[PDB]
Amino acid sequence: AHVAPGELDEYYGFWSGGHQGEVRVLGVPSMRELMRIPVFNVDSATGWGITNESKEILGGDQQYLNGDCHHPHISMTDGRYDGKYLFINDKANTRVARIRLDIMKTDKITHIPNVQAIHGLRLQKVPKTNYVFCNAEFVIPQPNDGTDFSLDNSYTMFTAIDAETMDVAWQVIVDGNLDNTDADYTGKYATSTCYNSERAVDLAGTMRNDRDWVVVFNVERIAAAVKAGNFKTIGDSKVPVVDGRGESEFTRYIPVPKNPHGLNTSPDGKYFIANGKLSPTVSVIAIDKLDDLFEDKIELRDTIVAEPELGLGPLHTTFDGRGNAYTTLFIDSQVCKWNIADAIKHYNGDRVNYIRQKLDVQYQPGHNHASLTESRDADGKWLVVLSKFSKDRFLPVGPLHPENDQLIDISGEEMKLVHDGPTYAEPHDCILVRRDQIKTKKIYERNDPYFASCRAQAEKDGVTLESDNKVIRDGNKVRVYMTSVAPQYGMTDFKVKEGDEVTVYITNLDMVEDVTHGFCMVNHGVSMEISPQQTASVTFTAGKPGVYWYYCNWFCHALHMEMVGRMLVEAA
Amino acid sequence: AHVAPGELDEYYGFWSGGHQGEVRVLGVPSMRELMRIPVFNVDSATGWGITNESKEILGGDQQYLNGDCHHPHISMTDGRYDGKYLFINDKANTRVARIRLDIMKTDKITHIPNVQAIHGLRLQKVPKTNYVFCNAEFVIPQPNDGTDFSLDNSYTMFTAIDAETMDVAWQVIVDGNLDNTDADYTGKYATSTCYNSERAVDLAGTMRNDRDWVVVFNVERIAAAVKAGNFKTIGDSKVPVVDGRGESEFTRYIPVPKNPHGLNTSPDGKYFIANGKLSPTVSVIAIDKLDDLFEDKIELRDTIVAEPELGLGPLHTTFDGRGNAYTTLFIDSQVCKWNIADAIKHYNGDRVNYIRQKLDVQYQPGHNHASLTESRDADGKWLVVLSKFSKDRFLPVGPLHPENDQLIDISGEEMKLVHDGPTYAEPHDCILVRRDQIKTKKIYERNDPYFASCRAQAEKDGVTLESDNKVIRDGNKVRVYMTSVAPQYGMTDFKVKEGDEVTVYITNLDMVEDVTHGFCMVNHGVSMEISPQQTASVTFTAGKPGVYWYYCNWFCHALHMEMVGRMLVEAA
Ligand code: CUZ
Ligand code: CUZ
Ligand code: CUA
Ligand code: CUA
Ligand SMILES: [Ca+2]
Ligand SMILES: [Ca+2]
Ligand SMILES: [Ca+2]
Ligand SMILES: [Ca+2]
Ligand SMILES: [Cl-]
Ligand SMILES: [Cl-]
Repeated sequence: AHVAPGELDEYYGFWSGGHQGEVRVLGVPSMRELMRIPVFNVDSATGWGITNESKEILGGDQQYLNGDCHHPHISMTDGRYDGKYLFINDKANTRVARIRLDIMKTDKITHIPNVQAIHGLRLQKVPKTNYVFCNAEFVIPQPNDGTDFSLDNSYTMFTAIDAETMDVAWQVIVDGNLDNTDADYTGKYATSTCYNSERAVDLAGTMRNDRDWVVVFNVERIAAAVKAGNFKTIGDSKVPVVDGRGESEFTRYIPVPKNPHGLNTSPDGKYFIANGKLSPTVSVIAIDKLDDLFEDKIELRDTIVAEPELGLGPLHTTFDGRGNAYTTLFIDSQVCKWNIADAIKHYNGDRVNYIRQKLDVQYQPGHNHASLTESRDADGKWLVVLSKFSKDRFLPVGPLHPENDQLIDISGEEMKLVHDGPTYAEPHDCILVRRDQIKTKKIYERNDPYFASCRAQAEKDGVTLESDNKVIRDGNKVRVYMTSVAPQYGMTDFKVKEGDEVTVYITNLDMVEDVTHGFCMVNHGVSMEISPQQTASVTFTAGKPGVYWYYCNWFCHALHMEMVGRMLVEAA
Repeated sequence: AHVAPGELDEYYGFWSGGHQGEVRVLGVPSMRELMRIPVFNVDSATGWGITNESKEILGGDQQYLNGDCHHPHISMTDGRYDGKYLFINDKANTRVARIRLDIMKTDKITHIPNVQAIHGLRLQKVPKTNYVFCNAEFVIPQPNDGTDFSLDNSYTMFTAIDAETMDVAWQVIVDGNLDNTDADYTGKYATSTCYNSERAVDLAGTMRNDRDWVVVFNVERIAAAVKAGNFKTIGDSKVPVVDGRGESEFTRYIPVPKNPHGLNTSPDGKYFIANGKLSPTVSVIAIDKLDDLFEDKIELRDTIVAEPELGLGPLHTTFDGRGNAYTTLFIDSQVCKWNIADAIKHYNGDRVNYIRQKLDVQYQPGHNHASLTESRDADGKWLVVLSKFSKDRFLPVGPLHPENDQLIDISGEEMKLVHDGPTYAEPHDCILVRRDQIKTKKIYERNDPYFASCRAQAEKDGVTLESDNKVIRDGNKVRVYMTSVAPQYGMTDFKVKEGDEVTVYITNLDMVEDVTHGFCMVNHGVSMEISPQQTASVTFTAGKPGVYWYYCNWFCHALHMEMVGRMLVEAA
């Protein structure tokens, strides 16, 4: 539970950043932040959102200075974390991102078409992560061209993204909306909760029905239908779309108690658990009974194997791999450990007690996460509870309070609070992985994708990134290529004309671990990272004529303050 | 050294964010991050840099998505922290910010004229903080208009800003350049180190002279000159400028060993210590002899009371108020604890040993900080060393490694490492203040300056922010006012035309601490924080026609997911 100087943490903790936009890498159990991976935010340090490389990844036809990421998930191979990728959603601007875990950098960014607010997101587990499943939370007209604002004709869709290409594979139109989602351990099924079957906007209308549902998607059927060419296209997108509304061979709507929120798959792979929220219950769906349900051999609610009452406001559930479940109670402000088997029995008529313990969590719990819970290897050692209010938990810091993610020891019979972790800009879910499930690199290979465009442009200009220090003029454009080692840039002076579009390419020749350099052009709003053997580039417009210094902003040597240069801008 | 769940830290830690741009509030000794104060960066969560209130403070005639802050400092009254303000520099885009500690929010941002790269920054101690002292590191021509790029005619200036106004008071032209700075405990003197007395750009040139210097500013004489109107102006700035180059009544250049970096004032108020960097020494200037020096009664070097050899790469120094100093040795990678009195004796010819202890610090130490070291009340209990490399200290996370700020117990006669705190995007210096020296507010007053502009616009529109939910049309401009409580916005639908400049004002009526709300408009790159009793606005351009949902991104209630609305954009 304690990590001293010189010792290392056992698990990596990938924390969603919420509406702050980044992904935070913490070490567990110390609970310290080890790194920040910019994603939908603009990082002033590494220059993510500023550098050309990052802007090419972000794409889009408009620059977004924000994002809202909630659900980080790691790629899998046969129900086990393989550590290659980490995917996460953007509810603010309808995007999904992919992070390269070998270097901890956003790799791909995709815009989901004809849909709005990507919220729920999870990956396929078996045979491996071929599909990234995403939920669009808000219903809108199809197409959303402004010719019909009515909620009557507003719908949302379920989106499947090809994990290796990050291109959308297909979308499934559904009824109501989509909140959270999860997949099984076969690859055939995926499911999502719904809280707005009423497709209303006002509160009163979204709480109307006593029950909403859990939509089950038959990925096998859906994929077949798309392969056979039986699909349509919406708007200007070419993405294959299938209809999963009403009586469809692609979907099954299992009614669930009021505005269900979380939806979690158990490690054993036989239960999809929907969280009640408005209903003080949880709904346990049997994945084993799904085949018959899609064959109309049984009734919709026959898939329900249990629906135990736990407390007020259940939002998310996680598992210890020992048959117990842990659910957060928002309103009662606590986490509840209960036995699934006992819940199955109690549901059938028994009197067995299924609730084993209730631990008071410090102010309104949201997501819940137990180590390796999303894999066959759920070890039941650690449980993280991410609360939404910190009230008096930490020193006062103004009207804006931090969130409080508490580390709880669940390796034993009883839950024991171990650490109170203050956090910024509301994280939602998080995922822990064993130190050995990730294979990190320390220095870049010169053919790395993260700067393939840089050498492509270099080849055209006839420059050798690893040794040249040239200035190339191309009309109003000016490309400057520099090299960096020790406390010096391969170039300490260059001239351009006011208004010129200047691009600077910095290639870091140092090969010693942790010897990172930076580049910052004064009064030009430019900054970027250049770790060992990397090439990064940033373009800006030269300001009014005069002298503008540039310097390394990454302390790299005793002569760091001196790692400088001057850009001379003359009247055009 | 340990803070258990439920307990509180003893000191607040205000960490600089380096080129990441923000200020970080940590609790000591837990070393946990309690809050992030956006300053020069753009926060996707609170909306700093996106909201109208922040953009108004940011000012400027250009948008900057980046910043580089190194030195956070807290206002004082008679040499003691008074907890009213925190000031920090921006080296990337030449600015200085001010933070209101009552709400932990940036309150003022000033662009410094005719100068570049604000680095060193520190406050006046006695009688109180009236002046904010800033160093500009890179020499530029005066004025910088592109008619003469030569280094021969490039210079920099020492800037004093009025703390309460945040308007530049005056500037002092100097020879060489300016690195770091500190002030005495009387109000008469301020001093800065210089590493480029050669005013060169190439590495070898900046190291040419055996000695550089510490420039001492007679503030008393500089203010007198300004009051009498004996000053000039440069370029478009009306700021008073005095010449401190060569033989001046305003300045005194005390030669100090090779490219000195840090410059710290001892708690007893009698020493200005310059760190030798390229020289394995430290230079102790007696502030007591400064009066005679500005009267030419003594020689420049006569002010030097000690110049002890400590190790390779001394960068910064701090004190325990017990007569001992602690210096970081960048190259030898360690912190050195030496007695100041003994160094004085040794310099006089004695044989006494001044070095008490050398503690290996984990990889290249930068800034150094002892609790309350900048005030008369230096308690000498905690020491924070902020290193630039972490290497094997934490779990691997890619080519980019985190920094390592180590907490050291110094209350005893022996330094003892206690904690290894990983940190993102290079923080430089930090300041620790007692829990009781900070008086924070939990909710806003409806007359808070932070939204004065909002209610001034409200008045003109004849709207009562605390109870109105109206849509005021102003040609192509549309001002939407909404109220907010529990899980609902006071409005759930409004219309505008494609291309309309929409400004959404949100007022949070809840009175319960920690009950914060947010606002985000899907696909419009907008997000903002609205804490208890606060009003905030954000303006954007209505995109193409169609439906666009807006929602609360600050988990505030069990019905948080439902706290939404719809903006309908119709073809113009
Ligand atoms: Cu925070 S939802 Cu978005 Cu995940 Cu419970
Ligand atoms: Cu800017 S320097 Cu030793 Cu302060 Cu980092
Ligand atoms: Cu490169 Cu500092
Ligand atoms: Cu207001 Cu969530
Ligand atoms: Ca409902
Ligand atoms: Ca909160
Ligand atoms: Ca020098
Ligand atoms: Ca570093
Ligand atoms: Cl979930
Ligand atoms: Cl300093």
